[PDB]
Amino acid sequence: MREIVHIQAGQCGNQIGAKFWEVISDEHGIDPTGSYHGDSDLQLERINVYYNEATGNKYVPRAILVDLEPGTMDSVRSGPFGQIFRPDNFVFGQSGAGNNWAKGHYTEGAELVDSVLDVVRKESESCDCLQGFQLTHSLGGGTGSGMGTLLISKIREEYPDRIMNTFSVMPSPKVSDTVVEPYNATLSVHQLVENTDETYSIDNEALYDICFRTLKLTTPTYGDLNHLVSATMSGVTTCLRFPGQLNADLRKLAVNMVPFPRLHFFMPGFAPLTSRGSQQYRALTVPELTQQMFDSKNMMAACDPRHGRYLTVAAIFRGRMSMKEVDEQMLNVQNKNSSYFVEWIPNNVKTAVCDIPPRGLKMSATFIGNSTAIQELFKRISEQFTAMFRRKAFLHWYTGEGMDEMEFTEAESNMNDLVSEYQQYQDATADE
Amino acid sequence: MRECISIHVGQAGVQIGNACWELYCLEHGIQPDGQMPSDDSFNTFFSETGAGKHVPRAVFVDLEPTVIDEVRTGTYRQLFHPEQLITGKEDAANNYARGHYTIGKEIIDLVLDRIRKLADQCTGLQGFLVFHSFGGGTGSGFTSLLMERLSVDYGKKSKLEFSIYPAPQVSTAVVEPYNSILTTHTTLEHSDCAFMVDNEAIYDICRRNLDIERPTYTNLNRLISQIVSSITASLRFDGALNVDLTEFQTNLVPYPRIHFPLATYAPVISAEKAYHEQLSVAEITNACFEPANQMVKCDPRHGKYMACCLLYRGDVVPKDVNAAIATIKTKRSIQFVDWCPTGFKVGINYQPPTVVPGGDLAKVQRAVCMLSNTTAIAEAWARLDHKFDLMYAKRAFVHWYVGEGMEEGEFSEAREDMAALEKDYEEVGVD
Amino acid sequence: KKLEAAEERRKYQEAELLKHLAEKREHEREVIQRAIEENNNWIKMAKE
Ligand SMILES: Nc1nc2c(ncn2[C@@H]2O[C@H](COP(=O)(O)OP(=O)(O)OP(=O)(O)O)[C@@H](O)[C@H]2O)c(=O)[nH]1
Ligand SMILES: Nc1nc2c(ncn2[C@@H]2O[C@H](COP(=O)(O)OP(=O)(O)O)[C@@H](O)[C@H]2O)c(=O)[nH]1
Ligand SMILES: [Mg+2]
Repeated sequence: MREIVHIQAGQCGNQIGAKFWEVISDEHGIDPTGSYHGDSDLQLERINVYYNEATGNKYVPRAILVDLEPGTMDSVRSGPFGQIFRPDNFVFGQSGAGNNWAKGHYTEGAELVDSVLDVVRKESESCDCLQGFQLTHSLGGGTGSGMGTLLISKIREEYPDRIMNTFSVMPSPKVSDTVVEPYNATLSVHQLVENTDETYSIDNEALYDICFRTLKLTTPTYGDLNHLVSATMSGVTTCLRFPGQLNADLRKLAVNMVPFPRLHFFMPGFAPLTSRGSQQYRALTVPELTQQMFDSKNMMAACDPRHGRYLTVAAIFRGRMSMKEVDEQMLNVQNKNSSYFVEWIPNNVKTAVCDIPPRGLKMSATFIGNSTAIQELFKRISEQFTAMFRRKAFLHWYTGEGMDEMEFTEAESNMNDLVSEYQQYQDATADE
Repeated sequence: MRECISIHVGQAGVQIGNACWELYCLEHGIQPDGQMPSDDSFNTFFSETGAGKHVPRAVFVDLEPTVIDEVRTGTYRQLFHPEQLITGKEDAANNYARGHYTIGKEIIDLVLDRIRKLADQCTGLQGFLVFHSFGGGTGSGFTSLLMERLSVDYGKKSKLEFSIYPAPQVSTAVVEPYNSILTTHTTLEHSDCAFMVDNEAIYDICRRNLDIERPTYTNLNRLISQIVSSITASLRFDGALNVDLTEFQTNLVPYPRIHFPLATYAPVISAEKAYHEQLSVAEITNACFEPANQMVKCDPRHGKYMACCLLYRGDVVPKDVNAAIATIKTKRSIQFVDWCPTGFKVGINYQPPTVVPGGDLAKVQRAVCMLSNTTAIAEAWARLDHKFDLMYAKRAFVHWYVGEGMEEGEFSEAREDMAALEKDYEEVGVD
Repeated sequence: KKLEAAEERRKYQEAELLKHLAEKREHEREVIQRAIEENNNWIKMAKE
């Protein structure tokens, strides 16, 4: 287990993916040319998980950039770290998906899919020991959503034994670019339930609420939302890219986090919450960092963790702090909040501490929870879907692509079963 | 000549192996390059090359290369020949099924070929010492696979284990109870004697006795190595008790399945402490009957003894020992089973305990390791079995094992065997 | 026996995923061909 192959699909996927690469390059001391200029051996110890070493001192992201639209790709190349990417790894179409899952999954996407697989095969065959794949995409669009899930299925076919991981961004009416987002999301959730091993549920509803309510940003931009996404992505991948004992690879993370195959949707959390401009800040102790685990205000999925129960939790502390203090504080939270952890999975909270804090902060905490409360996110999508589907509104955009009504009914039913499954384990007891 | 082959499986096994071999070298005066400027018994554990270099009779195995890569870059890189440090590419991902079946099946033949090459250098091979964790996929899965194959290739050859019983303070997987029960069931019929080391007991000794706020594997292993050295000192030096591997079994194992002795070590003293009075034989003997010095957390006062071995090391006189045992009997019940005599088998090995320079342990003139077969050890199995039951009732995480080709029936079989083992400890203590 | 057992048990479930995944390729080709046949026939209509 070594290399992770990263895929970026659609507008959102490429925007969030590009930010992930500039954040992690900065943490690993890599400049936009690919040269390491850091001053810590920890930065290079597990550099091979995300970077290929090219001739000389240069490091190249093992990243494939995908879109059915060319514009986003140009914006990435023009960017700060745009030059770091492998030129041959940009795979783009000319005919977009027009925020239509059917175009991304069946028409335009199907036409481009083989060109993408050719690039993923090149990266995969170069690997000493491929862990698997990491996909960043939105569920509300057409490319990220439809083509992204098509790619997952095509990759799963060729690499059935590798770990399939995603960072899936959930649509919200609060920051919506299309009226059909509930359809695109439901059709994609159906695909993810079946085809991924782990999915980080990144909710735009929660990101907007954090920016507006907590960061006091009257009109949040994608730039503001993406600052929270990149902080979360950096946090959840800490264990994979730095030397550590816990969840050091994609499979060990999945084995510790996924008790039942379909229940692989994670609720990420982050503390402290910061705004792009906020380079202040003077705060955050160990008890303070720990308290934000149950804090709904710090969740990247718009669910209250106190409305459910944690099946499994992974908590990552970053910065210079006492491991003794972390262990005490973490035990206190489990003992005080006993009722929000399932009794039939003993020692289900695993903690890791990394000496390297993320940029701008001296101390941070990242939470990865497998909570039954994630059903609130799926319920929200199902109700938005049904409001439209009941009247067959905008259905012509999908049937016009060759889709049948049954696929819509099936996707919805599968998502409602997922909700019902979370509820089942929420109500389960250690009567054993 | 009576050679012993040491096998170190997975991260725990390899890391404990590093601590053991470092200590053996200090005890026998072997430098990290295998050179020694020199009783002769050390030859049971170290072979000799044409260049006068001393090489451990050991195999280090891991399914991932990281841990062993540290041995082959480290201080003792010249001590071992490259062929005895075996690594795969893909680990068992804390999954017994991956370690035993999927991944293990690829490297098994290579590991046995290396073991065979070491055995070919032996004139009187006694058997094997197997070091592994219960919790990891390699430590659990690969060990049981290897143990089965060793029984086939080395017909009625002694196999002893040093098993790392899992602790939540240092646990890396939620599935450790599953891996622990699966490995215990499969290995039970293949092991002659197994010494469990509870990571919590070791963690607590480091915290309490060595004043280490947050003990690391380095701290834990140094302490573990001292107990392993106490058990193996009479094989590596011209000892009187536990002189051969068959003698461990004879002295401590009354029934094939009840082969899990409890180790208790004393004294464990901090190095960064003010000069203090050396402990007497009475003081160190008293410390053996204190649950705080145990290697496994359990209550012997709630159990019954079936065998007790006291292994003294250093400046110790028989008169001092007998006086100490006599006073203990006057104050303590020390209850034995009906069919066993109330007694001790005592051994004195003249070499005082050696400690790693710059280590956490203080140098002492005399130390003692008590190996007792008590029914109280069943408490450790019960704790593990209960955690297994909690998850298994919901089939939580079971899909990971089934996906690797394991059958759900193997989980039921393993758990029923553990229930029979708990029942055996109960039946043995009856009268 | 109790190992090639795992080996063979491994394969049924991979072959199975490949079926569950050849079935997912089926649909796509059907729904893309159906996405032409219909447009092919709207003009078959339109001309006459
Ligand atoms: N005492 C001690 N315990 C250890 C050490 N390393 C790991 N462990 C324990 O062993 C268990 C984890 O298993 P590992 O040995 O790390 O894993 P592995 O055998 O390499 O197997 P895989 O990584 O899954 O292939 C946990 O209970 C750890 O606390 C060590 O150096 N010393
Ligand atoms: N967080 C975030 N969401 C975005 C971004 N760009 C678009 N979205 C969201 O993604 C969905 C629209 O999909 P998009 O990725 O633009 O379409 P695609 O190009 O066809 O994949 C909606 O839910 C948008 O709110 C971005 O940069 N950040
Ligand atoms: Mg390991």
